[PDB]
Amino acid sequence: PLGSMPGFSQATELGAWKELQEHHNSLGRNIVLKEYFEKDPQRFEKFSRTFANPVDNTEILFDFSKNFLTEETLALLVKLAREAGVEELRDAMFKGDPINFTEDRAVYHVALRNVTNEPMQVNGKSVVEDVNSVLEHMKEFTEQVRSGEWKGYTGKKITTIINIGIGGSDLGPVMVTEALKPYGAEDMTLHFVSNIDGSHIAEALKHSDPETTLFLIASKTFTTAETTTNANSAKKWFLESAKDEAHIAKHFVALSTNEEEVTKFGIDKKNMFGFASWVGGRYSVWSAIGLSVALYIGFDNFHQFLAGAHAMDKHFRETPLEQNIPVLGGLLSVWYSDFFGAQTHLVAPFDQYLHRFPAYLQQLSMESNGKAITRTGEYVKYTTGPILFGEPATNAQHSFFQLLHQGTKLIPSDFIMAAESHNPVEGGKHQRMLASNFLAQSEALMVGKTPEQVKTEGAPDNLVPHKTFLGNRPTTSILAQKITPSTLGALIAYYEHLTFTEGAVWNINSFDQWGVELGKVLAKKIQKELETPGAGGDHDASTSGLLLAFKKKANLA
Amino acid sequence: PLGSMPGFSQATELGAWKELQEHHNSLGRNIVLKEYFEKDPQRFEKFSRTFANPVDNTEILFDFSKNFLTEETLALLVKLAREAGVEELRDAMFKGDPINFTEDRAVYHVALRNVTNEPMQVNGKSVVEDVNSVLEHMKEFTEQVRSGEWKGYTGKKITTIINIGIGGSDLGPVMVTEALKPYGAEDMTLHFVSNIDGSHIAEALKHSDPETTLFLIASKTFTTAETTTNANSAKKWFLESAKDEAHIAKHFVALSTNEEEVTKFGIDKKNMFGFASWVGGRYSVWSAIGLSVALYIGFDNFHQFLAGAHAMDKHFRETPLEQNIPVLGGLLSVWYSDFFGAQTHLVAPFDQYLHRFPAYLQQLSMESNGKAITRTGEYVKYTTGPILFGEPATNAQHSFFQLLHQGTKLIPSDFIMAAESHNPVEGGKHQRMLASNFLAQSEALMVGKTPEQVKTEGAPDNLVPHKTFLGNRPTTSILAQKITPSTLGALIAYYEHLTFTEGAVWNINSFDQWGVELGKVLAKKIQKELETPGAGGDHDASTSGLLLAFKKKANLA
Ligand SMILES: [Cl-]
Ligand SMILES: [Cl-]
Ligand SMILES: [Cl-]
Ligand SMILES: [Cl-]
Ligand code: NA
Ligand code: NA
Ligand code: NA
Ligand code: NA
Ligand code: NA
Ligand code: NA
Ligand code: NA
Ligand code: NA
Repeated sequence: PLGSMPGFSQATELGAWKELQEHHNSLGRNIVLKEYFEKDPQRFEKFSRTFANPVDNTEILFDFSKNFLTEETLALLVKLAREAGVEELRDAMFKGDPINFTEDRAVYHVALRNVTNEPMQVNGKSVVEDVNSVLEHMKEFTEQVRSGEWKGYTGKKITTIINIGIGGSDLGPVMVTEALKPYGAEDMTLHFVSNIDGSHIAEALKHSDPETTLFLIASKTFTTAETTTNANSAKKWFLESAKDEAHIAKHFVALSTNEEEVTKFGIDKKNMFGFASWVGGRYSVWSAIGLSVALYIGFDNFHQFLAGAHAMDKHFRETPLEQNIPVLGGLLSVWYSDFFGAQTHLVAPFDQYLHRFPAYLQQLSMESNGKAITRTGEYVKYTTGPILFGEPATNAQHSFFQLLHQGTKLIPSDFIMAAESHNPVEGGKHQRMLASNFLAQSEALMVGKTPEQVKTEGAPDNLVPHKTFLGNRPTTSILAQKITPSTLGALIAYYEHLTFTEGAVWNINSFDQWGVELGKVLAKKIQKELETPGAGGDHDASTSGLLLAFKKKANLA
Repeated sequence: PLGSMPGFSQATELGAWKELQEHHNSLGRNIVLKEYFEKDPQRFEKFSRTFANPVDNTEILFDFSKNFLTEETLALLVKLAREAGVEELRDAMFKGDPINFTEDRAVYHVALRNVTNEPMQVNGKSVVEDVNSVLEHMKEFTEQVRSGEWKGYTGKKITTIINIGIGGSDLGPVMVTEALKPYGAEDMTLHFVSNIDGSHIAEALKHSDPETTLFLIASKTFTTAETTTNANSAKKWFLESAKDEAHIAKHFVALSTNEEEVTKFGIDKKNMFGFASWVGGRYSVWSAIGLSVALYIGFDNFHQFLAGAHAMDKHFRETPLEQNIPVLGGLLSVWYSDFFGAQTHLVAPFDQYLHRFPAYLQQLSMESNGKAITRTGEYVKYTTGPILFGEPATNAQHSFFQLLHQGTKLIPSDFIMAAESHNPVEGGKHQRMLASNFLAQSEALMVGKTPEQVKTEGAPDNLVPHKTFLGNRPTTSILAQKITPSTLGALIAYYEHLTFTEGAVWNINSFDQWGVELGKVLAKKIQKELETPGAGGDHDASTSGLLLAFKKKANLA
């Protein structure tokens, strides 16, 4: 049950951290990328890494060489990882130890994709059979729905899937079905309802037929406020057509473990797909929460998605730190965040199907590492998780890359592309152009354009500063073969273990989220006040004034 | 033609800036919001502002009182605006002076929505008649398309609109049609194609019929690389069905002024909708670029959208700085950015239809103010535009508000809601819950939760730090009546003039974008290399290694 004291308290107390500060002061802050490339023709070989995807038998190239790194920098960052016990915490997580120390819970999303059925246990009880049982249930169900064997209450094939859930019950399913759309069933329409704002469920239902719509109600407790309200509104709409509550069981399933609330809702207990307490929402697309993915692309493709993550898990678990890809990604984030003062982290996929990949990573990263209390209960003496943001390129280029190239912020940036398109329009011309931007953007950010080059091209002398690009703006480039299910699984797992590495160095809990509870408590209180004539004055003057303005504009007593 | 020397060089040289630094050092950095509210029951009255929308006869409440502001702070920020000549530059912009000093161009998006036909001129020639001529053309065309008078080459009514364009030719149309969807034609499907990635045009065309699809090709020059390629791919698909190039003229129109390239493409010159050089892309949805909006919601609603922006223009132009709403928003951004070190700016609409509003603002803000050269040609001695980001709430709450509440960054935040929903599902329950989160999130971020409150609620003593909320996290709350076309127009114009105010104080050009050109030049070069056997070695070692890896994975010599 109880375990050891943490290995350290504050990251700033580790000797390697102090060495990194001295390294920054003397050298790191003076790194000029184009000078290092001029002087070291082997720089790309030194700081690139290749990951083999054994599922689709391809390779993903991770190029870190346009980052603020020397061989000495890398040595010190790996030293910091060792002093912070990154490998020990990682091994604890894979053993099923309760490394989520504020909730006394294991952290076992890695067990969800344990496709080789390696021994995995929590509390000295294997989890493998239970994980596999749910997956088999998911397989059977998706086969039934996709084949048309599962029929609506009037005997029709299901053609609309409507997922209802918040946060991690929504963002993964959205992003993965969008990313893997070429694998999706041609006759299937998916809606993802998540906001409590009634516009969301309304637009989803407006263009759906109760006779051919299947609802997935995603909530471990089946008492999540927003999801319960959306789920109830969906049921009301359904019954307005189906009338008999017995038909619910053909049109609603539950991604949940609260069998009492599920059956009370009207769902047959045989149609709950459970996921464990040690599955965090932002780490849950691999679990029953992925059922909408398996419905859309088929179970075999979902399993390949799992297996790609598993190949990345193996890389993370077995690779020495110097060559360990997610570990280097995490250490770079610490380096930029805590020694260069970068408050943000850009991720830009040169891939339109991945348009919701940055929003997914934003929850993974910021909800994990937006923390300030160490394992020892102290307030951190250094900044933790960045604001993670992005849009797909080339759209992002035409929106905000102006600031990336000529603004006054250091913005560590990850660019991601597949070498092959699922839609090679016009003899590959679109894809060659996409590729040219992927390659040129990192080049441009690194080399810039000197005032001398600018003037050489004929610029008015007094516009030269406006057209100068300082360069020396770092990037990481990730080149996959093709975005298949397994390659996507490996890419997500990269960012999961990057996020793990950050939190291990910072000595924070990447796996709780106590920071969401105050808003929920205060919202429920205010909701009762909105429902209560004359109430709403027990707040600060701003909240009271807004609440009153709202009551007046919305016609509430 | 030529005008005066700028009023100042570096913002840091203004006396009011120095006073703000002294104010920060002595007082501003010690502001604790909950203490100021405890001591000043009139704080909400002092620092809130009300904007009347005369188009839909409603009021929008702007509450700035949960910001790091005292009466003295406000006095000094307004003083800084006066020393930086914010009103003078604003008046110059409305006069049509060439305030875009690096391109010698006026900045006249305000003329696009000059619905009262006030006198407006550039270079001593009125622009009003030309603006109105295009709008009348837009009106006629949209009436023809929506009524079915405009028919495809087989005589069918147009049911699919496909907009093709990049950056400002895409983001506004997307965000506005999404935001105003309740006003959209029930039988109309819109696709917005922007990425050069062929997946974008492919998915749009997959589910479209050439006989009922109308293309809007949005590009001033009609030689924009990405847009031209997408437009050509669209035409190829069209002709594969229509065969006769003469049918192009019934299915392609141009938002452009290059009549030679447009007709060469096959578009009838009578179907170009022009917009002026003094319309910036990120300020262009008000122009011909808004044609997809007018098609979807009708011209009268588009004109109301214009008129709401016009009401905000009037407020910006006529209101003394102390009560001027966009000016206060801009000054707060400078205050947080340059004196508190905040690198980011969150905008979270509590409104799912506005889900693409943050991405629109991200271009408006970052492409405008991601700049480092003053009007006098010097490199700024202070940070300029933030990274602007966000997602709609409540989704955002479940994604990254953990970091907002308990992370280690100062994140100035704007929350936006309408008091009324277009979709008041379940007797307003969804909307009362949405409202409760809008109100509670700003409350929670301000008041936090002390260790004493935490322990009072029964938390384990050694979890108290993990469940503590420090509070004192500032927000701005914007409460509209309902998101109508005019209210949305006023909200965008708020952010346009906020962005104006920032750049005026920083002494940068909010209206150029020289920072996009290096990526374009280097991409075209690399594109030729990809098309050339044996070429691609003339780069730094990283770009060369990536280019080679790409050629190998993509089967290029
Ligand atoms: Cl080196
Ligand atoms: Cl800190
Ligand atoms: Cl005050
Ligand atoms: Cl700077
Ligand atoms: Na900037
Ligand atoms: Na650059
Ligand atoms: Na010139
Ligand atoms: Na695969
Ligand atoms: Na943080
Ligand atoms: Na808080
Ligand atoms: Na306990
Ligand atoms: Na209106």
